[PDB]
Amino acid sequence: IIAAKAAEVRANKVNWQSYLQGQMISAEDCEFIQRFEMKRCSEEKQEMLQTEGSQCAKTFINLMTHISKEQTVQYILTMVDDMLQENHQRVSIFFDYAKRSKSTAWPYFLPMLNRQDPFTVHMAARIIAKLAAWGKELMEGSDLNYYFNWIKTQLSSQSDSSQYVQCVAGCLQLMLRVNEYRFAWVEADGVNCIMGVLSNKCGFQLQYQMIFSIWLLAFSPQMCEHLRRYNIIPVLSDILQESVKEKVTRIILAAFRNFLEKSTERETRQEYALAMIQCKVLKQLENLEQQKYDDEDISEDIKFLLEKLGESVQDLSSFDEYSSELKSGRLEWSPVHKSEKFWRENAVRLNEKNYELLKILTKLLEVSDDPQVLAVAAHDVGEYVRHYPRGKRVIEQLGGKQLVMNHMHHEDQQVRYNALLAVQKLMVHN
Amino acid sequence: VRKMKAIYHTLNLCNIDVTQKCLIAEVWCPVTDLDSIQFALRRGTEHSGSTVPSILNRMQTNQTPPTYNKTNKFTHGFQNIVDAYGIGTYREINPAPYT
Amino acid sequence: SQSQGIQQLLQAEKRAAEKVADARKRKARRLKQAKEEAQMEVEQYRREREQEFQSKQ
Amino acid sequence: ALSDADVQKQIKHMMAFIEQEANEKAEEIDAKAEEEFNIEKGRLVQTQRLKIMEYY
Amino acid sequence: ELFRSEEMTLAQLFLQSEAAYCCVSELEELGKVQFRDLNPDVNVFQRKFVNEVRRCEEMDRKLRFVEKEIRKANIPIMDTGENPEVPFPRDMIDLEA
Repeated sequence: IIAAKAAEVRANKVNWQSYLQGQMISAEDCEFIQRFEMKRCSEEKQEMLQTEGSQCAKTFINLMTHISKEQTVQYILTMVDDMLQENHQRVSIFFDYAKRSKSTAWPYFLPMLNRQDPFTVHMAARIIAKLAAWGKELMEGSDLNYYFNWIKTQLSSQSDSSQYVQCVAGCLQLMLRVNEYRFAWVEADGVNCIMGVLSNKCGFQLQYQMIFSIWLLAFSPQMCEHLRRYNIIPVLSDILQESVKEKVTRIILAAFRNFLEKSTERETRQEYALAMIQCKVLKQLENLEQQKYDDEDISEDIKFLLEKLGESVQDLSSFDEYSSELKSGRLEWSPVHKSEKFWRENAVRLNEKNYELLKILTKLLEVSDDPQVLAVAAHDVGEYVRHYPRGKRVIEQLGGKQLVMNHMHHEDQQVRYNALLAVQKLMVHN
Repeated sequence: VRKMKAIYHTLNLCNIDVTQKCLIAEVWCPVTDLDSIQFALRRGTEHSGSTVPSILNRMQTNQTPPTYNKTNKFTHGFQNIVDAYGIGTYREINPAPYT
Repeated sequence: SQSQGIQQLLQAEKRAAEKVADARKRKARRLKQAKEEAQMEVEQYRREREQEFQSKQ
Repeated sequence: ALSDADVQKQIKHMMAFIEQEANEKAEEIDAKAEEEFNIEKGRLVQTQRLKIMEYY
Repeated sequence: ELFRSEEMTLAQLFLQSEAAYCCVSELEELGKVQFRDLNPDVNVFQRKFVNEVRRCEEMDRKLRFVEKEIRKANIPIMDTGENPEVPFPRDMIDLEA
């Protein structure tokens, strides 16, 4: 939506004198804009900006403030945006003007965001993002609060509105590029706005942009620690199934690496990795590893994620973890349960403490109200016999034999199925 | 899975990143069905969520095209028979109707 | 005819190549820029601690 | 006109997709370098300031 | 008409990599085009999408195994009449799983 109106505005020039003659602007302002329009070559533009720099931003502000018809205001805004594209350093003239006026840069521009035209307001937003991201003067306090509040309100609209939310997210990203704005945005409820707009089925480009933002947050250790209060990963894992596009797949992989890299604690890494594995990210990483892509980042990140997810799977497969989940009632398909190598290595560990692990399992076989826990108990009891031959008589002693051969008639088909698997384990041979 | 095998064969048949990241395909098509072909590509973009468009290009071709004869149930056997000694050339006189 | 599309793609890819080469080279250049900026931090630290050391004296 | 115009405009959209993908990759490295060399400088300055602190 | 043979012609297509699959699936639904091979210079098993065909072959192998088990057993197989296009999304891997 931005591009066509920008192109039209580049051409929709009109006489700036129309407003000087109406006494809405000053003669020097009109003269500056006319001279700058005539002075088109790069050297001439620099000469104007360096000879009349104090008048430059003042002319822009005066015309934007006092002009009724949009075309001229949009012309100024598009000119500033294109001048920043030509040379990003052009943010410096506004700061020079503000300092000469003994003022900060923000009160001049922030009110523009409340104007009527979506094009003009969002172009002002792009200009503000460029200015306050490149310049020494960051946005702070009530000013940044209102600016990100405006970002939030534009997001709240959630299509031309979505295509403008493209610019909203672009400004947000160009700001988060610098650390301070990241903490400001996390302090605000803006991350909740990202969650809301993502869940509200926003468009593909917007998905890439918000995953860009969460990837920026994950880059920082403390912001990565902060964002768990939302837990994007359950959304992102399944949305990756549809977003096969290289853009989105790459950025989500990068955000995943950032989570598992910049997680501050071993427990933080375990939380993120557990979300991943219980939402089945590991098989997807194996599939993507079989797949091959254009650039380094996608495949290097898939390889790193395979490394770290494998390490997390081994950790969860730790014998101490198995005992601790048995103690904590978390018989809910942690990777230890299906990691066959763990079972081969540690099936004897179920004899430890005089078969306390099997005792927990066989007490849960008549104490577990949760069908998941009951089924996992029966299945683990069967796996014990599968992996440790002498366990046949131990299970007969503890009643796991009878308990599973009965619970294959349990009221929940999942429990019935797992109990049938366990009884098959017992009957693997004599 | 069989359709999937066919489509992966089709995509492996395409030119690759050495030419361009975006995939290129080469096709034989009758001049009567170009609009429908492009429309099928358009439906595909709609399903895939591709805002960037598909594009179909003609090229003045010195190469010999395949041959087709718009067969029907009644005429299929006759067409098979007349082609059994050899498959006709580009829109040459078809012996089937008179045979 | 297809050479037309291939040409335009190769030209857009040349543009991408130069833009992305600048993107990569920015890392190498700003590493040196940071090696420069370390002077600002270290000198500011020294002057501050000089102030408090004078207070202690 | 219509044939040439369609081919040209659609391939221009395809060029734009290519260049925006390249810009997104460039922006990716832009942000990653922002992380990396800045924390590198953080470590260097931390060591320098620790030396200065021991001296003081 | 049948009076003489068809007026066939050559063409080619550009499309984004991701949309290639869905669009050629729609062309399979249409059925009025025949595809060429733009990389005969090296074997089909050494193209961009080797593993994709490898796994389809293996999956069809396993489906033939289970079908053979079905024929050995007494359960029929459902000729429901539905013939849907295979989803391009990574639900492919869900079907795999």
